Amino acid sequence: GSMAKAAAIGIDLGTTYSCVGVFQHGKVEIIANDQGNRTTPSYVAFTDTERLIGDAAKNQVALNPQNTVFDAKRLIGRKFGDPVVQSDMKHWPFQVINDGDKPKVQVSYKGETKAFYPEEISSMVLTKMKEIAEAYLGYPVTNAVITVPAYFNDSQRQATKDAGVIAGLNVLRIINEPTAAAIAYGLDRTGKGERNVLIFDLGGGTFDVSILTIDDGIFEVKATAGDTHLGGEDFDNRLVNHFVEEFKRKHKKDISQNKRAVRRLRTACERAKRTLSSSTQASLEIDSLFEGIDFYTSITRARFEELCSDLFRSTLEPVEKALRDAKLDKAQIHDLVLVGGSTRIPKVQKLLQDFFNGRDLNKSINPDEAVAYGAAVQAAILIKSTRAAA
Ligand SMILES: Nc1ncnc2c1nc(Br)n2[C@@H]1O[C@H](CO)[C@@H](O)[C@H]1O
Ligand SMILES: [Mg+2]
Repeated sequence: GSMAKAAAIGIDLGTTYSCVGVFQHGKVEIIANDQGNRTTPSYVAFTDTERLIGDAAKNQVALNPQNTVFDAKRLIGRKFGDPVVQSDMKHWPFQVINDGDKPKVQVSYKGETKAFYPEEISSMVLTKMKEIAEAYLGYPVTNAVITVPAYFNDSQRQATKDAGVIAGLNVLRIINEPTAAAIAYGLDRTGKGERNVLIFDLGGGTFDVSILTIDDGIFEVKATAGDTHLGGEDFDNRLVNHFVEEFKRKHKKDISQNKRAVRRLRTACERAKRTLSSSTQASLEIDSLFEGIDFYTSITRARFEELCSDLFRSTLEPVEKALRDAKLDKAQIHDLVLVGGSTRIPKVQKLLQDFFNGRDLNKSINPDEAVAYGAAVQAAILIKSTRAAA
């Protein structure tokens, strides 16, 4: 009579990392890619012979900086003249060109100079997330919910849908990232009455705070605040500067001019930073870092906390601003939700908990997975086609 329907997927199309989930058997499965990773870098690389997407693109970035594209989400739906675009271009090793006041990324690919619109690069990331899902389900996937930041305008939302259409996905809906994180915790299933929810989203490069009101499952965005110059990469930079100084003291050598040594140092720092979220100390062990000198050292969580102390405290300024904009007091917030890998930092959790007078933080769903989790819950709801009984 009626063939079984394929599952719909939920995609968190992130600035630095993307995540895909599917709701089946009353639960969400976050789908790992073929290298066993539950999140996939939003990177696309171009060579004379291949186009690489995800981990394969990010793993070859050091020697191919001009032809490895990342951060397309910062360009999507924006004009070339937009002041945000002009400032961001100074930090990118790839070329951004002007095509009718619309930015395009220009690379060497298969023997030619090729330019792509940001939605075309995002469609390549979406094609990889669709293939990750089809490898797990064992059949072709058509339907998806894709998330966007709450501050995205109409042009940014339409370009995200366009990226989905290019990838061969039927876009069921574009939903806000803070709404998806709230849905992940079932905060829209608590029945009658108003609930105020604060979403605290600390990413690789930016920080976003959102205040939502939920009434009978209806979401209203009350306030958004944040810091475009605060993320995980700033904490990595503080460790980098600390270890460059430490090498100077110990071996009387300045390593800061050998890109390879700095890159090996930063890669090691990011991993030490992750270890410090679970351990009270972490070792750093690099062989022949500079002039054949082995760099074997350690860092305590207390020293790391001191190195980033001002940056961690500054996350509370957009929280107070969002609360003023929403015209609410901190005691009036019913639920606190953590989003982003950087929220695993114990000190970040402690500062926010202390600000909300000891309140529990919702962090049981991996913070780097909560947005895709909620998007997958919504995708399964949107494809239901139940006919009422008499
Ligand atoms: N356990 C963790 N503790 C501290 N930081 C983390 C952790 N896991 C992730 Br993921 N991150 C950071 O989150 C950002 C995501 O773009 C990057 O800066 C990652 O370094
Ligand atoms: Mg995100």
